[PDB]
Amino acid sequence: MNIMLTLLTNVTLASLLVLIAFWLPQLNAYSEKTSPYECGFDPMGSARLPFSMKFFLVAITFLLFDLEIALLLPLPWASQTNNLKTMLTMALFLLILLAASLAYEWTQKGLEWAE
Amino acid sequence: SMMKWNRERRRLQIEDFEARIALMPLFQAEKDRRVLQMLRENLEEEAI
Amino acid sequence: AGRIASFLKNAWAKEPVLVASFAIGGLAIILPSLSPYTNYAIRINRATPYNYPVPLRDDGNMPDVPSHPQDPQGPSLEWLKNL
Amino acid sequence: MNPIIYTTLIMTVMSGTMLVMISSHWLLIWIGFEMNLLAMIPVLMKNFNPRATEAATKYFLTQATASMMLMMAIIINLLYSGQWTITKMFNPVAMTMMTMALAMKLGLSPFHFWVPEVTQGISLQAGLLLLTWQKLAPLSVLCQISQSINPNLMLTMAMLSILIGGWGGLNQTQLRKIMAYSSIAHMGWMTAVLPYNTTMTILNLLIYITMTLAMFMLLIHSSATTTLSLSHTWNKMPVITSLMMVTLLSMGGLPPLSGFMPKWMIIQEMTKNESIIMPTLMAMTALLNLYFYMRLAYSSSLTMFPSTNNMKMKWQFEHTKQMKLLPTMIVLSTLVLPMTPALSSLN
Amino acid sequence: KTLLHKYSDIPEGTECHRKAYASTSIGGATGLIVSAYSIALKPPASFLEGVARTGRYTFTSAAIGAIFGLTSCISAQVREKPDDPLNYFIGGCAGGLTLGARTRSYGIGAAACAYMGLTAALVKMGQLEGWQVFAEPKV
Amino acid sequence: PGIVELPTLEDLKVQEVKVSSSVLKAAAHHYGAQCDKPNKEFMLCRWEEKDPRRCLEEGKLVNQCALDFFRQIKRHCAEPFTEYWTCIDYSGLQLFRHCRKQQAKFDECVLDKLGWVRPDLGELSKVTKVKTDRPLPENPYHSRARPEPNPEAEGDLKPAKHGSRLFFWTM
Amino acid sequence: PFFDVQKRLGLDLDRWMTIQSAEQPHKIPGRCHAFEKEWIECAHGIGGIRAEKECKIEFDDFVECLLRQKTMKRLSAIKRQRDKLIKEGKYTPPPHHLG
Amino acid sequence: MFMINILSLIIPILLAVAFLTLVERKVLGYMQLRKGPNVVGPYGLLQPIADALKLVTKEPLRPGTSSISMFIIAPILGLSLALTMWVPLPMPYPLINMNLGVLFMLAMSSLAVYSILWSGWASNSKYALIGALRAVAQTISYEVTLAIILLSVLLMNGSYTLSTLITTQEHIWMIFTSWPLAMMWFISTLAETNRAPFDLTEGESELVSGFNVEYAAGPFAMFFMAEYANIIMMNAFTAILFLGASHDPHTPELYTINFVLKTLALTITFLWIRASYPRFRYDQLMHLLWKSFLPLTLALCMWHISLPIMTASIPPQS
Amino acid sequence: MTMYIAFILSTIFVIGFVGFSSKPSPIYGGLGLIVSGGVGCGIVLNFGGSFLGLMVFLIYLGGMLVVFGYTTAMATEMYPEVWVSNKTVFGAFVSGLMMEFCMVYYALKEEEVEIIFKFNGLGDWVIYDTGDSGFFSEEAMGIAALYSYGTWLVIVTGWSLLIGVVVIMEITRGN
Amino acid sequence: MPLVYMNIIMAFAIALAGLLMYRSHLMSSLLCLEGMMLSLFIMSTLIILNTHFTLANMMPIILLVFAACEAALGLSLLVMVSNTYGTDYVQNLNLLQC
Repeated sequence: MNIMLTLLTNVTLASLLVLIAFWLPQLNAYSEKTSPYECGFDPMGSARLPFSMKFFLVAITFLLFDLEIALLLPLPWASQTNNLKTMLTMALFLLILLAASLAYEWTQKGLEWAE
Repeated sequence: SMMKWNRERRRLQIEDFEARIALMPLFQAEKDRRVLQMLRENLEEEAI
Repeated sequence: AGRIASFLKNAWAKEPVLVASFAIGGLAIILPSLSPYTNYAIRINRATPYNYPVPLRDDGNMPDVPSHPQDPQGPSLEWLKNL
Repeated sequence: MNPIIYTTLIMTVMSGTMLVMISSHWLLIWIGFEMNLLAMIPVLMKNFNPRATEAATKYFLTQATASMMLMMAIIINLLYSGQWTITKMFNPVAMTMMTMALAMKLGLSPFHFWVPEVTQGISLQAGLLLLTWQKLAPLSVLCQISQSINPNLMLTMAMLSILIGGWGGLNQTQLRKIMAYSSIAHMGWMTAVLPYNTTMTILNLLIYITMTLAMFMLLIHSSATTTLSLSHTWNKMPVITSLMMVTLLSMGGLPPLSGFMPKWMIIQEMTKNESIIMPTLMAMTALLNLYFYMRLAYSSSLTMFPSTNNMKMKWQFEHTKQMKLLPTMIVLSTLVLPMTPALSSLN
Repeated sequence: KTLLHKYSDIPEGTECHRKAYASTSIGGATGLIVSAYSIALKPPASFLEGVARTGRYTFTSAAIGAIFGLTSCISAQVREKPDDPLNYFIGGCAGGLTLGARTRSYGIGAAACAYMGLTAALVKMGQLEGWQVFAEPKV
Repeated sequence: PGIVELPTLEDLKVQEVKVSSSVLKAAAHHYGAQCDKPNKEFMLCRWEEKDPRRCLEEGKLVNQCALDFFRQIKRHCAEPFTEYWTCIDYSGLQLFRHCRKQQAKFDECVLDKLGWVRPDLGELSKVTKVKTDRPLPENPYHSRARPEPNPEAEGDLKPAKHGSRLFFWTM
Repeated sequence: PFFDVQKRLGLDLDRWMTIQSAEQPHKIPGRCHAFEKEWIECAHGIGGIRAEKECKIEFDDFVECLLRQKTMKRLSAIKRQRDKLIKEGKYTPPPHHLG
Repeated sequence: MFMINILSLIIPILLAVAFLTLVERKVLGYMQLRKGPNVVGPYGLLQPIADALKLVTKEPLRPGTSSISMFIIAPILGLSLALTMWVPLPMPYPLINMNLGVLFMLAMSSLAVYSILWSGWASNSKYALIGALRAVAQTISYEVTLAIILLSVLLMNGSYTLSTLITTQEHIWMIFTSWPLAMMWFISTLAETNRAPFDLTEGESELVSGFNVEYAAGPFAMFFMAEYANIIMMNAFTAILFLGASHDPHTPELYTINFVLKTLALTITFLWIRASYPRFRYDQLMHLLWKSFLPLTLALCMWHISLPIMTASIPPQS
Repeated sequence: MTMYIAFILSTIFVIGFVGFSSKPSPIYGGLGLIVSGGVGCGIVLNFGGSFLGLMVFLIYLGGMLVVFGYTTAMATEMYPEVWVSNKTVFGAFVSGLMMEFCMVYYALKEEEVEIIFKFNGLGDWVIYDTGDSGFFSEEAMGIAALYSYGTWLVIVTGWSLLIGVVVIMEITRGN
Repeated sequence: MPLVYMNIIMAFAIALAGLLMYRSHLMSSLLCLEGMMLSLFIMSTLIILNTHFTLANMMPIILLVFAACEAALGLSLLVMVSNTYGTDYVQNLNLLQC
């Protein structure tokens, strides 16, 4: 009820904002106005060619990092258990392993940029 | 300071939960009658 | 000895971040065992009742459990009230 | 792959596989497979050639998809039963849904496509790991669920595997492709007896494992991947190609060698179950296997082949490599027929 | 699986219109199957010729599917011994010759009556006796 | 596969405590101490018989005791309770924290007028024994006869007759 | 398991979750704990083959508890009946079903 | 009347986002020996409205090479998240009280990047792709600790509900107990919003305007609110997270005045930082965080899980 | 109406599921997945799995984010595909949207159905159960048991991520 | 079985059809690889919430944690598909046909 009402209201207001923005101002298009911006001169011509960025290795590791942040999120409810001895050991395992994965990721180059 | 306050909040939670469990038998005593009453009305009407 | 202390000093100079993380990270593993309140922490978790203390039938020979939630006999937690 | 990490590269493959035998929970059985899968990829690219990356990827989509189907077969069974224990499935489609997936894990049905393809790019050592170890995990699941597998399902997919597997072998000249089709046919041999009795599939699995072990041992020792390069090996080491022949005879299953006992015991058990036409059909089709074994033997030791002169340089040196256990597997996989009653130990 | 179940219940020869109608169906049905892989593994070039590959394969499978029914039909009633595998001997392999004719090769169709003539027969004492190609794990 | 049995309308008729949430929570502690005998026997029967339809009468007994406890709280300490429950009611979670002052007045009022004791923390949560005279439910789950075990194993292991007996292997 | 070590060395790795009638955190019962309690002790150590016939009329009672298959069929039949006379207008719901 | 509440949480914010622009101009200017806008009305108080009308009546440029459908979704997606991620904030009584408030905080904060992502792709240019991919690089380093700092700080609060944050901070500020985390959270909240030392994605001197290069008029005007409404909301998030003020149960005025003042003080520091420091490099940013920040997070999170158990100070769950 | 709101939320999950499975341009499929993922959060959120919905939302945004970076890095073409431009994806698109249309009609019209399984369409609201959770959420408390009951699951999972970084470096080493 | 379980099950069905029925982009295929995780995750979450299976409530995230691992190594297969072949389209990798 309330949550999607809040969600619906927000997208509606945004839609009107772009609607009056994109319609009202008395457009005048003459092709070169719509031409791509290339810092004053013409584009060399591409912008969809494969932009080979050099942080590929750090990219996937972030995915693996997030997969285990979801694992360590139930800690606030995990602390309210009757077996903190087991819960503390297994909890510290994740951070030790996460540091260990980063440590290998760090020491064997990894984090460093590709040049 | 947090360690004192958190324990005080724990003290309240048992106090809150104790009031919950003491009141609980009445809540269970109402629920069964409503569901039995609801099951009946469906079944009495089910004959029709 | 001298090499170990120098390596700590060389670390503390070259990098203050991981040594600080390693130090406070190292403590977070050890003192939980040495802490004298960890046995109290589990007791607090056990004390907090989330489900009902379902009563049990009498047949005699049961002095430990009380017949009324005011009787002196039974598990009492005045330790936690002062704690 | 760095030597120290190359060890744990293989360690999780073994333990990831070992998780499959030892677990009793379906999710854990599921978990054991990607731990096998995710760590199996890098060793396939240990050499890291464009063919290796080619070989690894076709494995990944084939294997990941098969594990993906594996997941729902658990879920539909869970939805219709509510248990995770490794027992019979309680919903027929989930059963067939699993058997479809585990086959792609195994290369039984037309899924067998991926098996010869990946074997070429991945090295001989990687192949030694692939056709041997990567089959233990799916077999363990099938043996456990053998109670409620559709007999006409498993038999059909087993029959085809020996059919295409034997038939596709009669085109290849690269030993790795020939070897994979041989493994594909043997994949069918164990799986045909799977519903009737599961002791025999272990027995044929064992004989297949040691023979394929000993087989690749010889291939690494000969350091050849093409029949012509293998044809040369009569000169440098005649002992290697001499035993190359004998284990090639155990391939075909020709008695009194070891390779007969898998085919022998399976036919016996199947005939006890009144299936006589089916064992007879695979018995004939096994001759196709033996045929490209004979041609492979023919270019190996029966007939001498043109060598070179720079190979007399090789006569001066020898193999500084060993890997232990080749002498044991030749013996165990050639002379073991007089010990058929020991199969009851598996029981 | 009902399509070949609806062939067995019809007696051989008699009710040939129904028997052949079944025999046509199972025959041609396998044609879409084999052509499906044939399109799959062997890549076609266009939709027009793609269905052409299904064309011949469905043409044949329907043909041998059809002729097996009718050629085994005639022997079943005129000879009055349907439970005798010569009905499917000349009933079966005659399609193989037409299968050879369908591929225009009477040469491979010459070898057709050697094999289709056989396997068609082997299904008969399978019917009469308790032969089971897929035996349930009784022991 | 059988009938469904449910006591008719007249059986599940009883006036219910018509007080709201905050009223019940404010008096919950003293309600637990006073009317526990009907509570304990009711929920013990609920867990034992595992069927409300065989425990409706105990549901009647608990409501009546809840009535009498609330009837006497109105008769003597009416006003202090009214301040307590309305002050609890204002809070969005009915927290006892923001009502200590009003609680003190209520606690002493029932201490002298109705002669009650505020249950100590943890004291009311103690598990208790109830001396109900209801017979034990012999088959609470209505379980049927269970399948007999498999024929057990006995005897001593003797050498297999003629050894393996597999093909030509004489031993 | 294929090679049972959980039993051998005596340590539970996955049995604790295998069923929904096992012990749960803070004794939160499952939806069908009563049925899974009965079903499990019905066919225990009797035999998987000697289970599907004798522990049957109790097993589907559980499988109904999970899915409510024929129970939801009952509601669909009743609600289907409502549509076919409310439009025909023979019957009107009692005020209990309005307010 | 719930709808009246929704507008009462949207329009008053929108004017707050509007006046942040004027305040930033004046705060930046007065930290520059300048005066800032003071001609548009009195004290320049009419300046945001002057820019307001100009942009929405400015020619909204449609680039020919742009993919139009994705072009328009990005400004909508940017603004929609900005407003809807205000709704769980516990301004005295939160508008939307949910047991998992901070998880919802992270979800739409993570959803926000797809605005600069799709817009960067749809603009179809070199500077467009450069800004969008460095926006990945800037934000890829960013969620990993943002969750950890959120987890570590909240672990002694009791749960993920935002309302109970006030009860935890009833006696002393959260910053007294986790100031090493607060500095690190503050840098990241300064960073998630692409502000001050970490503004590579915009990069005026080095990417002209980055993703915003081909975005004019309202489509630009929308992009400005999403950036600036996230500034105020993130600072408000930090204010409750670490500097939770007292809350009288009968007068919500007291918390509202105190909470708003805390947000204003924090938001000024965002402009304070924006004036002072230079701009990092997106490689150094990633190296700063995954080589120095992230290692400290794990140990600090390690400390903040061990601490409640060792001290018997675990917080109540309910 | 909101009474079959879950019936709706289930659908646009699959229209988005269809849209990206029609193999459009890789980032366009990324949009096609996230809409399904976002609405997919709604279905499980409706049933009570608040934590499950938020986590499948949170990390799959993170998962899809890294996907986009790679797509434009070394997986994009100078002439990008759209759901309409290429006829192959257009054919895949149109086939997906009538496949659900014809089926959900059939399921809703007859409410008995046969395909694969038997399905009483009736209403997903029906199977909700008359249960009370007390002062604890089952969907969150059960997950909290991971660190007290699932030690083996923690070990196997945690270990696997560690090689997960090993393989992610092993195979990318580039000689 | 309700329509919610229905429409989720049918969702994985065309996820398979998307997965194996291929196209000229390996990325779009592995997009469908992590996509079919959605159905199984959402499917699985529906039952154990419905059955009040408190223990099995961790099985979705455990399933979902392993989910992106396939994608994680899947993306790394892509990059040296690009490193050695420049592009991504799945026809240039055929040297292993022999």
